[PDB]
Amino acid sequence: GLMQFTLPVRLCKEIELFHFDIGPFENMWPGIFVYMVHRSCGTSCFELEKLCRFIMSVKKNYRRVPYHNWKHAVTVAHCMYAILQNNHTLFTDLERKGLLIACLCHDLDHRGFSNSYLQKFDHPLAALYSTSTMEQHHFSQTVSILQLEGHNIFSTLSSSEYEQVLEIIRKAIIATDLALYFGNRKQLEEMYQTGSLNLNNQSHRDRVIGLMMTACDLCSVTKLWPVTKLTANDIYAEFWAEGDEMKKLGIQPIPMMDRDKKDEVPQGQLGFYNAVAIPCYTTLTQILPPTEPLLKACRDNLSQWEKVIRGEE
Ligand SMILES: CC(=O)Nc1nc2cc(NC(=O)c3c(C(=O)N4CCC4)cnn3C)ccc2s1
Ligand SMILES: [Mg+2]
Ligand SMILES: [Zn+2]
Repeated sequence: GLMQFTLPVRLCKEIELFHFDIGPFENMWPGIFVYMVHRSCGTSCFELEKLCRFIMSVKKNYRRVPYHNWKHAVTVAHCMYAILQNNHTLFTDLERKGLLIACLCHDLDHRGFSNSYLQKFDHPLAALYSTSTMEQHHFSQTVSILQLEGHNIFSTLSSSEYEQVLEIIRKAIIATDLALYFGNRKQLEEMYQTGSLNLNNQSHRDRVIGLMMTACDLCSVTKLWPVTKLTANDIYAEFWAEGDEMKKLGIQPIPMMDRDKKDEVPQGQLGFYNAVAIPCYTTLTQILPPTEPLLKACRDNLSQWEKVIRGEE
């Protein structure tokens, strides 16, 4: 009832900014998340005891991989918190509840390998889920944890509201499959430029939440340069391990995944900013103008990768 989470002053101010970094203190991350839920959603949204038990079971089901870990989950949830806080009136009660949970859960039980690697390995999950393999797995783990004893944070919702929130979470988690992003963003780009984008149209809201999910998921490219650059090392630590596992299956990995091609990382980042990141934050900014700081920070980081190529660092 009367129990608020409060943070130290620097975190209390910086957490509202898009480029906030959650810090190296793992034990403070549950508190930062509950803080965000309380301000994004209400202190009434969830029973504290149930939400705490849920967060700790979610944490326990993230693995100790270099990038797709608990720290990525909380980071992606913080970006969603900053989008929601800058767009107060655009989103429903169920959406505010569902989307922070979706973000915390979106990579549950990730092993550090792409959908492609599971399909080439012939992983059991690639028979159970023929597309968006890992994302259907993450949603499955989310429903699992929701059904543990004392972990139902949506218990106060009706049957039909519960079903709507699990459908928000399902679509939001599926949308983090970057293979689906290209087409989603093209459709949003055409819809916004013919002026047919309508936020009372459920299929349209769905697409706009999908693009938010991509934006939050990629938000390492919207941080201050030293955070962006050190995160990129964790991302490539995973990619290069996948490359090694590809070579164990007798397959030349794509260069993105080949550690022998470490030299090509700056040019690889240019391709990624130009083909994915910049277009993502561009279309997001057209639909939700107060998200422009993510586009600005992404452009600042592309310019830093351009300097790495020109040997100015
Ligand atoms: C020599 C050469 O081609 N290097 C290349 N590097 C890349 C890097 C990316 N992608 C990324 O760098 C990335 C992702 C990303 O794709 N994710 C999938 C799971 C997180 C999320 N954030 N960031 C920065 C894509 C294509 C290429 S080709
Ligand atoms: Mg993922
Ligand atoms: Zn992710």
